[PDB]
Amino acid sequence: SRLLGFDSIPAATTDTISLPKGYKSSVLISWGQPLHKNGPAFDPSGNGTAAAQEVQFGDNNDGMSLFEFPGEKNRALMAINNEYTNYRYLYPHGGMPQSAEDVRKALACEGVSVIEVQRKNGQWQFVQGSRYNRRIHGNSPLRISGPAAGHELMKTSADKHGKKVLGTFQNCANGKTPWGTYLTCEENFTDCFGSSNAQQQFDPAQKRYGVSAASREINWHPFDPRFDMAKNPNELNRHGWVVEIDPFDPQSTPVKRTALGRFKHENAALAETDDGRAVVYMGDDERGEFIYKFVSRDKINHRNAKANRDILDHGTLYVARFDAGDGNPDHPKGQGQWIELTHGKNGIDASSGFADQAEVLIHARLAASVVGATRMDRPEWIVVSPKDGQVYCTLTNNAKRGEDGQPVGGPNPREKNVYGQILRWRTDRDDHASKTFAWDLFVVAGNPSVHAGTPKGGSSNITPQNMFNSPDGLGFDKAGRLWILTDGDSSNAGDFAGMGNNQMLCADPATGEIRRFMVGPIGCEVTGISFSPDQKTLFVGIQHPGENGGSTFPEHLPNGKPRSSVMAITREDGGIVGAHH
Ligand SMILES: Nc1ncnc2c1ncn2[C@@H]1O[C@H](COP(=O)(O)OP(=O)(O)CP(=O)(O)O)[C@@H](O)[C@H]1O
Ligand SMILES: [Ca+2]
Ligand SMILES: [Ca+2]
Ligand SMILES: [Ca+2]
Repeated sequence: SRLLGFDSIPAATTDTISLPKGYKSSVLISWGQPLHKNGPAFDPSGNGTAAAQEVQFGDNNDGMSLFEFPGEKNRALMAINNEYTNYRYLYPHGGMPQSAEDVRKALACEGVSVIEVQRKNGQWQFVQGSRYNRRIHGNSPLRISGPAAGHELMKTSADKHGKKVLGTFQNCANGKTPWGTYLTCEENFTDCFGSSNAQQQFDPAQKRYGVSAASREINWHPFDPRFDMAKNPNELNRHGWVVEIDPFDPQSTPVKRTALGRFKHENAALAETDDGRAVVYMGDDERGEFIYKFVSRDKINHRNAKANRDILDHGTLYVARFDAGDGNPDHPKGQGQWIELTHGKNGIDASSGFADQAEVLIHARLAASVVGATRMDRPEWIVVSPKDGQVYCTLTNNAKRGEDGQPVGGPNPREKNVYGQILRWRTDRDDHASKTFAWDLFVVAGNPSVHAGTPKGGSSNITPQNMFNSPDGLGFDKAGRLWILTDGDSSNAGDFAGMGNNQMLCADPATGEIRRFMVGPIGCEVTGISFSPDQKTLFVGIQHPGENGGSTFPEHLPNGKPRSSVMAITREDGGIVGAHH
């Protein structure tokens, strides 16, 4: 292969980072790192405070973007998401929150960490004390904008006007705008709400989003009533949005962009129409949910960044329908379309339960079902190829495929999907404004060693040497290599025998060839990806190392606490990551 310059490495089960020959890794930052001058040091005992966590690098680092510092090639900002927290390591008691202070500590773990990095002697390093360093957390005051801003369904007792919300949490993956802003995505936000009333009666919209009275083992609602649906039901509507952050302004207020819809947002892939308008592809990560696309009203003003302040507040939100395709078992392919989610069109009106456009966006999932969007196998990250504009999306898995309502077909070709697949689409005329597209499955993951010759053996570009499961993250480098990050079953047994720990692989889009590049430590998942502008440093996140107690990564101190870290991957020879030596 032209694009793949290294030799595929074996699967590993070790509590370390395994890379190919000539590559090295270094810790950039880890959960608990104080961001500010003379900031509180990380407390390994779990006795660190909530206020200290609001000024320290958050937990379970996930999606991230690197931003070129104008006029300074040896400086950059990185905006990094903090998705959730690991109670076993967060509290000394290692269990459920037991107080309001414990609840505040967990909300402090989530959100975004903006940091400055500098290049010293060729290596990028975290800059503690930088004026750009900032924590945006679960209690940070944010702004609401777009068509749903100020609506009755967005009003609460604490916020009577429906334009101010406390925080961003469950921050999964990201977007990087061409106008120098960061998009952070609220994914499993519903897990954080419960009800003091166990017999709480939830309405269709709330049930469709998956809220429960018990919460999903988070339990903030018994101590913080903002999360208690019996007391603040509409707080559920003020989360599950795409939030826009300016990393270059530490005194700016982030904005929830309600025109991009409300759902369990994984990431946001930027593109541009041939007439210059912003396009944002977006996945809703839940079994049988949809793939969306937002197109801005206005053209991107590339020459004046601040002229695009309100670009994501005006446009059209669409949802995907995929046809049955040709049924080819190794490489199925077909056509699809984008259906508009606008009040008054496609049977979206008072009769189907939408009084206005704000309701269409607050209840995007319900509006997408009305227009007949295709139910998918957990859409996770999306990426647009920088060389030809083809779009790639992971469908991580779907153990419910084949059950009543989720039939087997087109881009979801297997029942009880434990491995996943990567879906590709080419927009018509290579214009991102087109309402139709050709689709194909770039890869169908599987285990050819244990299920040779069957659908569970995967597509032909999966071999016993490169096999993996549950692809989640994706990233392109400038050369056009596709980097696949996994968040799967690390048992290394049964269906996953020979797969080992979670990994990162590299693929050639034109050939379909895939090669294992990295293996992560015990109990982690590999998520988050950014490159230095020169492509000589690949930054990757290691999330929840030792989630089931088998890790001391990265420090490996005696009886050590494992810490979610951001890693800097480089070549000893100083060359471009993934390229030939
Ligand atoms: N009690 C429950 N009821 C319903 N859905 C649940 C659930 N527990 C987890 N899920 C969902 O089932 C899927 C698989 O769970 P899991 O936590 O293993 O996935 P994940 O590790 O892929 C989360 P992420 O999307 O952040 O990577 C996810 O979409 C998760 O949100
Ligand atoms: Ca993910
Ligand atoms: Ca996942
Ligand atoms: Ca995960």
